[PDB]
Amino acid sequence: RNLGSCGAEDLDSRVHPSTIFWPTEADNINLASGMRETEFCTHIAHKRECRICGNYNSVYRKYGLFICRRCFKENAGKIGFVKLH
Amino acid sequence: MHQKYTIIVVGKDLKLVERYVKSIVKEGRAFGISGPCRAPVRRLTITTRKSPCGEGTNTWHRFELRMYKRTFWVTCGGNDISTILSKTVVIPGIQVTVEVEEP
Amino acid sequence: EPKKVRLACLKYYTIKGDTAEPARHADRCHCG
Amino acid sequence: FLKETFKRIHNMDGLVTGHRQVFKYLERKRAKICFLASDCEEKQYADIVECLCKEYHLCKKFTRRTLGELTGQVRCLADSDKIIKVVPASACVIHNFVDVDSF
Amino acid sequence: IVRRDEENVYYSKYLNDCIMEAELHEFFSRELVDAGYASCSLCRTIDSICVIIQCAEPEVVMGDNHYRLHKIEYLLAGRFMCDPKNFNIWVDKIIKRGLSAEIMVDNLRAKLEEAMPIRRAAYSIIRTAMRAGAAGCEVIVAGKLRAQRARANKFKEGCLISTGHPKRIFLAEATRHIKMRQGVIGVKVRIYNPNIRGAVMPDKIEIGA
Amino acid sequence: VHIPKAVYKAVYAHLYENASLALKEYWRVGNVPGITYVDENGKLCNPTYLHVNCIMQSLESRGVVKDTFAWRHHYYLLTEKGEQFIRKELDLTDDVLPTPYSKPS
Repeated sequence: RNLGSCGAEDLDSRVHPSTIFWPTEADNINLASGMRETEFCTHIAHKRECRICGNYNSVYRKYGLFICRRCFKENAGKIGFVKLH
Repeated sequence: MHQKYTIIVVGKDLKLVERYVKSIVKEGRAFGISGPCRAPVRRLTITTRKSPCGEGTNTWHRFELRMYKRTFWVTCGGNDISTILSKTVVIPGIQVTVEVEEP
Repeated sequence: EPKKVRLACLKYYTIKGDTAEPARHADRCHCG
Repeated sequence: FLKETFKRIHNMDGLVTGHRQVFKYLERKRAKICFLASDCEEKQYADIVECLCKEYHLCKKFTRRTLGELTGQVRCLADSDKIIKVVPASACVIHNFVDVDSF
Repeated sequence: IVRRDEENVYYSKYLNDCIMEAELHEFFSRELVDAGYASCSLCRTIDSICVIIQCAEPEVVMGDNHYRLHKIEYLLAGRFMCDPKNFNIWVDKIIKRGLSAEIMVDNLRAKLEEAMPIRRAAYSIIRTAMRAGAAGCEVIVAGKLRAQRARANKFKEGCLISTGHPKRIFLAEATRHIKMRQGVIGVKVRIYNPNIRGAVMPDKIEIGA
Repeated sequence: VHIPKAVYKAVYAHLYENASLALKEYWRVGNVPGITYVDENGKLCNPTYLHVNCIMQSLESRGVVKDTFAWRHHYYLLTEKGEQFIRKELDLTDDVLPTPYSKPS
């Protein structure tokens, strides 16, 4: 299909070149650098997940943590958060 | 020679941050450094449900993190590039009290 | 689920090593 | 002799088997030499090689099984002992090359 | 008068290293259990990293020719994108192990996985603590000890305080989980020492005549 | 699953040089930023997570290395046996030793 092409009036209407505003959330560099490969994971979307227990529900993005709430009360003492007042 | 330098200090405990200070200022009397500017306290706050699930009365946790900051920038001409190290060594290094320097 | 075709002495393209080819539509070894 | 370096080659490879590989290694490839299977299945099978070689670096020797020995083309258990039948080969070609003791 | 978006750099630069600390703590607790790992502390230097460990006997983790430890240093270089040789690790030793709950609970789990009886092990831990100098120690075991029905029994000796701010210092607690055939067996420990670091508990009055 | 030999050699060499592998628990499509190789591609290219994950799984199942999961990262370490193996593939000899044997300093 490397030689196919369509009417130019059907090619000026392709999408905006400015890539996409749907990149995956990567905390560090260790995640990535950026046949079935044609569609294995083309659905590019956010996947931010607890950096402890790897869960996509109830993640505190505030202050750039990305820590679930249940995976947080345990480690709060280690991190530095203290329960006073 | 003269560079106009700044010292930043950060910490989560009030005791060490008040102990590092005394040592550094006592050490710098000669070079011309002066006291700090105690900055507004940064309050991190998190409210979380006390339970891993929705049950019983709705009870909340209230965690917080205080961060304290003291800034000496009064070295400047009184201290040259090499002489700065003289002041960052005699002090009693503490395991957790990041101190950054920038002219 | 197409299944291969047996390989054989297709190099006999030349009677005696005349070095000819180093077929339907003219396609390159792989792409075109 | 000639039984140790091939192994050193094989860890980085350089030998090849099968008819398609050799010819594609005969033409448009740095064919140094190859120790043939010595006219096994058909001489013309290999007369295609000799004719092209003399028309366009190698020699011959009767030792196909050894060709499968130095070639890591036989199932070798961790104990470093023979298991399966030493797989006869013939494509023989050598590429990276990296003998002199023989010549 | 000032811009709040700059100091946020320093603040976010002190939050990142705290999270770095805890992951290491979990990793150690999961690996250096044979060295009696207690805790970890970190002095982020501008030049490198210096890490001060707390083990009952560092010589084990220290390794012949310091091979194991040096292996470890390189490993943490990969994960934190730090250059190796800048990740120096210093070991430190603990003396009054009875004063620390973590070591004793690790010992207790070790004993229990041998099929050693619970009562004997717990009371050995307790007399250990009182020998090292302790005003109290409490131990617990909950799970499917014998029958399908699950019940918990607790051992102890002397007084233990469980209220106030003093519980945040003189009272050290610890826990673990044990995966056995019948199912998870849960154990937890707490030791009370009022004379640590020469700190005086309140509601305490001394008079001289 | 059709992993080229170049990836094998690159992985093994990084293993030997750092005796380690602090890998990530990832299964999508992506490239490892550390180990890199230059073959056929013509320039130092990174490899893909699937290939390396399969390789390390084989290694561990064979006893060469051992893991120590903690949060979201795999931490592998090689043993004496592994040292006596990696040495064979990379054309090494007994005398050569891994870098951490010496001083990091």
